[PDB]
Amino acid sequence: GAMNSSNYAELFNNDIKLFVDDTNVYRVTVHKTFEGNVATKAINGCIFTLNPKTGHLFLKIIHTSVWAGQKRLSQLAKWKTAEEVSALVRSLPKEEQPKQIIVTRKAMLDPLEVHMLDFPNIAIRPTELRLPFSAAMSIDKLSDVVMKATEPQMVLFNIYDDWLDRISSYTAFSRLTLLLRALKTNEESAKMILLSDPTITIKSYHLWPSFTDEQWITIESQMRDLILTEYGRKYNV
Amino acid sequence: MNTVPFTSAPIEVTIGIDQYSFNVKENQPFHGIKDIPIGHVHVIHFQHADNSSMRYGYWFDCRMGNFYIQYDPKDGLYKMMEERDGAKFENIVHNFKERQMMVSYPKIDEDDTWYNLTEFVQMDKIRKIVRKDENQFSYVDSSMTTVQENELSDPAHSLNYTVINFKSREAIRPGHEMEDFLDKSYYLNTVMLQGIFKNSSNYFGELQFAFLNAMFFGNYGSSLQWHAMIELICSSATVPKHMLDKLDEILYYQIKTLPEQYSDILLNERVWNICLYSSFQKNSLHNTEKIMENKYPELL
Ligand SMILES: COC(=O)c1[nH]nc2c1CCCC2
Repeated sequence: GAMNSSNYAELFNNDIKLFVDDTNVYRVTVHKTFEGNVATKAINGCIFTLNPKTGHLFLKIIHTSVWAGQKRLSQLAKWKTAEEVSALVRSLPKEEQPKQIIVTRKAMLDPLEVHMLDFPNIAIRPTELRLPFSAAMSIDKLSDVVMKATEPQMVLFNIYDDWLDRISSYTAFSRLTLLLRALKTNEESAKMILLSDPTITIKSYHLWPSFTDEQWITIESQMRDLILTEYGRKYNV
Repeated sequence: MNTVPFTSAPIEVTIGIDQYSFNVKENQPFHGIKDIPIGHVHVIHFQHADNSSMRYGYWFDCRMGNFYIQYDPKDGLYKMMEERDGAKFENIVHNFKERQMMVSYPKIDEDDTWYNLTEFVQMDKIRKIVRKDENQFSYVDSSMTTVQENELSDPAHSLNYTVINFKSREAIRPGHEMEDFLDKSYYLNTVMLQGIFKNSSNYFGELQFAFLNAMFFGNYGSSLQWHAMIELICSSATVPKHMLDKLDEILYYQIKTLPEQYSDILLNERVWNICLYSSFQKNSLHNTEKIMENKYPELL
């Protein structure tokens, strides 16, 4: 059923599984019209679909054309998500298809279940974790590919760069979420932390700097302090 | 007018006949029910005084044979039976009528309640829902399960209602996932009406029968079935105008007839609020919404 802190290690067992997050599928800017009314202007989006064990990100880019002439876009967006996810599953060889798809929002449950009626053996589940995946558009390379897309497009990433060579997926996933949580609580400070240093570079084929193990410890500590800081600034503690 | 005579009443029992009901004391001189209106199905039902567990009873149509009730002390229930000897049956019944040992079916001449609750219900269709082909009447009780319940255990004792599932491949066209899930017209009109029921009178008959079995037997699966069938219409944007008008009247009389004290269990709050206030047909059930709001406003 649902997914919480009791069964946290299940993410990193050997049953294929994917997170699906739809919080950046439909994006708008809100602005005034000449007549002084308010209007939205959509911008490109994406579906964040992530194997937590391997780091394989399947970034489906949602080009604003997909909304042209449509109504109830917040609702269409969940169904379009579910459709893109189903389409993905159907494109993977059977031995690559997930046994479980975990959605980060419960409003995705029905749209995905309906679209996956053909796959009765794939379990569609919610989670009680507050995962910070909405912050995915704070990763510059992922933001850049979304905003430059002129058509629908799927781009594949490994969201853990090369970390798994040195750490467990359990530890890589936890670094990832600390990073995302920080980016979501204060993007400037978090980005200040990651990239003021020249010595540390982001390889052309990576998303995050090339930190040594010791430098990651320092980074990780700085992100924890950031999160705690903003929590004080927020609640005056 | 026809008769359902009884051999005797050896155990104390509350007897129902359609929407009416009366108590018989253990070994009271009761020999059955007379003056039953020809032209409708009927249901005769039982709740033993000593064990309110198991309400049970029989659906029948007096046009289809001569039926009597005999207590079976081995199986512990009042059993419906058919007498194929027409003359012998007339000779026994006439003795009982001359000794006034029968309760009269108490129909008021202004009252169309039973008709309105059974307008589309026909014995032939009951007998396909309740499979026991050697008898012309159908036994139902509270514990009987439905085919769909048997999929979520004896197949012979089941209620074979039509299976309705909104998250099923039957209900959802490849490529119309969103349209078909948010508007059930395809499922209602093409799958169920055109394909399965053939017409709206058969659909309404199952719906009415589902409801009557929920009300008289507390049969949970029938209640589920009544509500599913209502929800499928109310969640379709495209329903023939005559169907909605008839549904409004059907439901109206079913809400009118429900015992006030069984409302909490026989009526699904989610389905009714959705149907009356959110669904495509939210403005189309004027009579039903008006009685629901004046009789059970707590549920809403
Ligand atoms: C053993 O009884 C019969 O077989 C029978 N046939 N008709 C009736 C009865 C019982 C008395 C009521 C009417």
